[PDB]
Amino acid sequence: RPLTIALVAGETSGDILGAGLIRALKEHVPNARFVGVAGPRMQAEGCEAWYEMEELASRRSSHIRADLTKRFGELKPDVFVGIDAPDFNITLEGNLKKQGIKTIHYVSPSVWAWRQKRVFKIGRATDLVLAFLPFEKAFYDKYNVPCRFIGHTMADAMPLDPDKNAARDVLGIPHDAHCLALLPGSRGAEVESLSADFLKTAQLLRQTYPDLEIVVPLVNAKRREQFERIKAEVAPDLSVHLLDGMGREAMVASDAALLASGTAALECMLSKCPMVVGYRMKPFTFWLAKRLVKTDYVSLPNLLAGRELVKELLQEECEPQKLAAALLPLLANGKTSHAMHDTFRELHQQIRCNADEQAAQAVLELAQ
Amino acid sequence: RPLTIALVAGETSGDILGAGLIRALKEHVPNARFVGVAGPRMQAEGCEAWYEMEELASRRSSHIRADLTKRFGELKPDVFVGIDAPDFNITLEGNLKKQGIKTIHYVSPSVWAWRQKRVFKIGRATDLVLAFLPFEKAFYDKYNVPCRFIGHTMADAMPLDPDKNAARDVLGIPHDAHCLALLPGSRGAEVESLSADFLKTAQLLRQTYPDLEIVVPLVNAKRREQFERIKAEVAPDLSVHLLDGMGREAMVASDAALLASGTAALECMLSKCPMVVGYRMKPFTFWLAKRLVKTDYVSLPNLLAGRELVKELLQEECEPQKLAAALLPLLANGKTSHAMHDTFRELHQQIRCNADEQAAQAVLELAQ
Ligand SMILES: [Li+]
Ligand SMILES: [Li+]
Ligand code: NA
Ligand code: NA
Ligand code: NA
Ligand code: NA
Repeated sequence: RPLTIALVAGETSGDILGAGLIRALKEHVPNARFVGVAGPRMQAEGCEAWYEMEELASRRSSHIRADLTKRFGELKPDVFVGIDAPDFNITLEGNLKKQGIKTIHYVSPSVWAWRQKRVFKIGRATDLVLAFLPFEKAFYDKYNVPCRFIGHTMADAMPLDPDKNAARDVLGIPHDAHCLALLPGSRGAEVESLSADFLKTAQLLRQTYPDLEIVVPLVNAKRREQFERIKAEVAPDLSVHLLDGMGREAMVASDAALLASGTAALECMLSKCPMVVGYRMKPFTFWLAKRLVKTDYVSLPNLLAGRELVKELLQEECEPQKLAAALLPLLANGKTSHAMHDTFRELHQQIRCNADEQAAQAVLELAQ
Repeated sequence: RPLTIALVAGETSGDILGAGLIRALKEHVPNARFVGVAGPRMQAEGCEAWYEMEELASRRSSHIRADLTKRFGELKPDVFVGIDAPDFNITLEGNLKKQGIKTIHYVSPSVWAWRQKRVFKIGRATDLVLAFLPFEKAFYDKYNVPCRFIGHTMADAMPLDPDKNAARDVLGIPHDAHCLALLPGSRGAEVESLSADFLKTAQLLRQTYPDLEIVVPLVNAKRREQFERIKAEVAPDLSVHLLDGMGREAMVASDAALLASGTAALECMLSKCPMVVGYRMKPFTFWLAKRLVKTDYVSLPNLLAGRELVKELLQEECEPQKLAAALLPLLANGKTSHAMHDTFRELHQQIRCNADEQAAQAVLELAQ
C-alpha cells in the first residue's frame, strides 16, 4: 500500500496549510494518498473529501468525529494530521491514538489549552505537535511534549523587503505623504471601545501632520458598518480611507500602524511597518482571569479556605450535565451538606470582627 | 480644634461603610467633625457634604477632585479616608499625601490594582489600607504596604445561624420541598451565556426532584427582562420564582445555589447555603489576559524579541494622548523607525524556514 495520510481541516486557514503540506509531501512521494476532511484547496491537490471542511467551520460535528473515528480506525492510515481546529481534532487524535494510529497536531492550540490539564491532553493525544513559533516549542519542551518548531507559513509567503511604493500605488496613496494605518481589530468588543480612541488618536496626529493619510482595513461588511457608525459620532469630519480587507497592503504602505490585536502585529512585523499596540479589556474580566491564573480558584469561599471547599466548574466544564451532577449531592441536604454548613460557619467567624469598630480604631490611631 | 475627618464615598456601598465608621468614631469622640463627599446615610450621621456622593457614581469628577485637593489641603484634616472608589480616591489620596496629610484607603481595590505598578501607587498614596479579607492583607504584606485586616462588614450584618424557615415564609416557599437558587449574575455578559445553561441545569434536576422549587433573584428590571427573554426560548414551560432582588432571602431559604459570581459566593457562604460556582468567559479574552499575566507582553513581536521592542499601551494607558505620543516618533520615518525595521527583518528571518517542507518532513519521519 502506498503512503496513506489522513487529514482534517476545519477552516480556510487549515485548508491552506493542508494544501501546502500535500504538495510538499507529493514532492517526496508522488504516489501518496490523502483522505479526510478537506477544503477546496486540499481537494484540488488530490485529497479525498469524506467530509467537506465547511461542515466543521455540534450534534453534526459529534457524529462526523464518531464516523471518522470508525473509518480511520478501519483505514489505519500511516499518519493522521489534525490541522488546527483543536476543539475537534484533539479528541479525534486521542481516539485514533487509542487504536495505535500515529497522530500529529498542526499548529499550537494556544487559546484552546487554557490550563495545564489540556496540555497533558495534547501530549496524550499526539505523537508530535508542530509549532509556528519558537516560544511555543519552548513551552511544550517544559512539559516533555514532543514539538517541532517549523517556522511560520506567513513568513514564507511575505518577502523580507516589501515594496512600500507598490502597495501605495495599489491603494492610491501618494508617495510623499505620511500614512497611518488603523486596525481597530477583528472582533466586536475590540472595535467598539478602540475605534473611537483610534480615531481620536488620528485627529491628534493631524495637528502635527495636516496631510496625514489614514487607511482603515475593515475585515467584513458588519465590521465596516460598525466603524462607520462609530465614526459618524466621534469624528464625522475626519477624512480616512476605508478599505474592504487589504490589511497587508495598508501595513506595507504605511509609515506607522496603530493595532488593537497583538496577533495582527505579526503580519505588521512582516510588513516592516513600525507599530503601536493598544488594547483594552473589561477590568472585572481581567481581574477574574488573573485571580484564576494566580490561585487556580475563582470564588471567595475557596480563597478563604485554601482548597476546593466549593465546586467550581469553569469554561467547557460549565455545562448543564456537570452542574446538575455537582448540585445533586447538595440538594440531598444530608451529611455532605451539613459538613459544608459547618465549614461555612467557621469561615464566617474568621471574618466577623466588628469592622466598623476596627476602622474607627485605625483612624484614631493614625490621628494620635 | 476637635478631631476633623475627611471622607469621600462614591457609591451607596461606600455611603454605608462611611455611616458605620462615623457612628463608631462618635462613640470615642462625640465632638468629631466629618466633611467631604457624603451620601444620605453619611449626612444623616452628621457629615458635612461639600459634594454629594451621587456626583461621583469625568470632566466634573476631575474638577471636584481638584477642588477637594485644594480645600482639604487648606483644611488640613487629621485624617482623610478614601472609601473605595479607587479610580477617584487613590489619586486624591496621593495629592493629599504630597501635602503631609495622613491618608487611609478603605477596601482593597482588587480590580483597580491590575498590575504591580498600581500596587506601588497605593503604597505611595496611603499611610494604611483597610482590607476586609485576610488574603488581601497577606498580599499587601508581600509588598511592605501597611494593611490592617478588619474583617468583612457583611459578616457583622449576617447571623452565624440564619433562619431558613423564616426566609421561606417571606418568599412563600414550602418547608418540605427542595429549593434551588439560580443566580446567573449581575452583569450582562454573565446573564446571556449562563442563564440558558442554569435553566437547563434546573430542568435536569427536576427529573430527580419533580417538585423542586426554583428561585431566581434578579437585581433590576433590565436584568429581569433579559432573563425572561432567555427563558421564553430555552425553557418556557419551566415554573420558577422570579424575584425582584431578595438574593439573600433566596440563598438562606434554598438547599443549594448555582452561582455565576465568585463574589456573590461570599453572601451565599454567610447564608450557609451550599453552592456550586459555574462561570464562563471568552476563551480568546482569557488567553490574552493569561498571556499578559505570564509574560508581561501581549504582542507577538515582543514575545519573539524578548523585550518591549514594540510599545504596548494597555488598559488606562490605551488613551489617545499616549497613543499619539507613541506614534509620532514612528511617523517621522527616521532613525528609530529604521532600527525597528532592521529588527523586524532579523525576526522575520528567524521564523522563515519553509514550514510546508518542515511539516512534510515530520510526517515522513513519523511514517517511517
Ligand atoms: Li477578627
Ligand atoms: Li528556520
Ligand atoms: Na496627503
Ligand atoms: Na473547572
Ligand atoms: Na413544591
Ligand atoms: Na501598558
